[PDB]
Amino acid sequence: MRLINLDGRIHLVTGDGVVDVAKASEQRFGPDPQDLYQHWDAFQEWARTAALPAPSARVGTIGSPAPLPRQVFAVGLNYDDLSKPEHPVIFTKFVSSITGPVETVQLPAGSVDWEVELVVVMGRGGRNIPEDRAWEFVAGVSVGQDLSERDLQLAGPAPQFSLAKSHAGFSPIGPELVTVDELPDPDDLELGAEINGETVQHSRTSQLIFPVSNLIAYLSDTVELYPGDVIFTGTPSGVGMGRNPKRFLAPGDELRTYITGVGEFTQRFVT
Amino acid sequence: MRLINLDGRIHLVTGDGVVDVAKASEQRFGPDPQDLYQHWDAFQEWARTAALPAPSARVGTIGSPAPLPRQVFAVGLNYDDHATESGLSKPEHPVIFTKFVSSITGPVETVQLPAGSVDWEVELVVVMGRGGRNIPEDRAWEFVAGVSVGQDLSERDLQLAGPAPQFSLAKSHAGFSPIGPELVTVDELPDPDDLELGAEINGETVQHSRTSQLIFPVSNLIAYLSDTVELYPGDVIFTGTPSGVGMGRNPKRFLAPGDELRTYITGVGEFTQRFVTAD
Ligand SMILES: [Zn+2]
Ligand SMILES: [Zn+2]
Repeated sequence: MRLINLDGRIHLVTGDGVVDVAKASEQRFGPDPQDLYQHWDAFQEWARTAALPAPSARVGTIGSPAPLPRQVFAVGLNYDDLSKPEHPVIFTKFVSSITGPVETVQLPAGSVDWEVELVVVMGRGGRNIPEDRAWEFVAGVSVGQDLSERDLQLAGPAPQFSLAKSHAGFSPIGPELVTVDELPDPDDLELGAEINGETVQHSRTSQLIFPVSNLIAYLSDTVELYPGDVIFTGTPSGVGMGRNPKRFLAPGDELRTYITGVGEFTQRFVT
Repeated sequence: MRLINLDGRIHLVTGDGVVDVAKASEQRFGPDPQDLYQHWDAFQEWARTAALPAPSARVGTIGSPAPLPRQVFAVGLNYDDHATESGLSKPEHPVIFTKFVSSITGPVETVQLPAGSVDWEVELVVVMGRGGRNIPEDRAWEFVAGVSVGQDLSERDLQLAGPAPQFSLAKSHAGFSPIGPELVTVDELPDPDDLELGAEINGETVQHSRTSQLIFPVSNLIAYLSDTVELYPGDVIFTGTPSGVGMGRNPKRFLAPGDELRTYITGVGEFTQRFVTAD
């Protein structure tokens, strides 16, 4: 199954077009994307058995498939490419920074860096979620950027990472929510990023130090996860911090972000 | 004005009792507390001229006055003497992390102790009444709905472990973010920037200070945060804790099974919690 938020209304992707979920379900589900996750089990049963109308043209502004998660978990230092962290390093990206895959991103002053990430949206919640069943709790996955202003991120005593990753538009997610049954190997997805056509990140999520199932289980051993919660699962090497010379996003740069089998989007940066 | 969340329904404090807002307002406001913050000015105008029913007795679970904030901002090292006792350098800008919303409760009678080193932190809690980006410092209190009492309970082992230690998860165990009992609006405070706060364990003071000792006062926090994020009505700010935390003592002391922790802000509220383990 694939879902897309168009002009604030959640749609099923059906064939080469879209089906408005609220209209098709006679207002039983939707239109608000975030409200679907609180009805997730009933929604999926409906979507997979109901007689859907013929699809409509895919038009409108693409929003985040999870625009208002109750909790946002973002992971640091989670790719292979020494001593590994013993447990996931966890911070947040504040929800006011979440957007769809919009055309442009404002560059604040500082050193703004790119991070392609697999985004996981929960479809079922709880505490102590068993790792070996964790994918059954996932509604689906999407493409994300964890845009990061490195000066604010790393400065001061015991630097806490969330605010520097929470500037306006620093958490784009989209274009589609892609359910697990669409992924050839949910635990081994190719992902990458290009700046002005030039590869700056390229890896596979098989390189996650803590895979998706482990992140879900681990988080749930401290917090209660909720349907609709969002996990930014971490980013591979190739960030501009790590380049020699060190390179950061500049006005005019075009950042293409992709995950194979999931989707892609491109954003331009302006000052 | 004072508000209290009872069994999930927001109430207005009227004299010695309370009034259910949704019933009193004929469903125009409430019963969800966050609905009031989203429509704060309209709510306050209605309350100013409303004909309320007779007050009822406070009964039910006291919940957080802001039980489902869209964003939670938790501030580290925001009193100089707590900075000194942490072993870290004094900050030049607010240290910002979060306490995940699943950890927010009201002033519940008992808190489960996870394994580790669980530490106390009395804090002034701020609930936003108006949102925005680039809120000016000299207007910031006008964007505040009210204040309440909070604990930033902290499992210090997880908080400080591993490379690049990030504080949020250790402060987000079940029940680690109690807020309450009441929201108190700013006009009830003699000086909103100078409130006495403290904490006692088994009747012995372990924290006692005044929020006039904040390194970054409430107005500065709101201005600073809003220069990066959009604050929303109903958002929660844990403004930081004064000195006296257990990890700063010699020897270090942490909450133990059976400990009773009383947390207060004088003239605003208090609550007492007992700690128990899973055995
Ligand atoms: Zn990241
Ligand atoms: Zn604190």
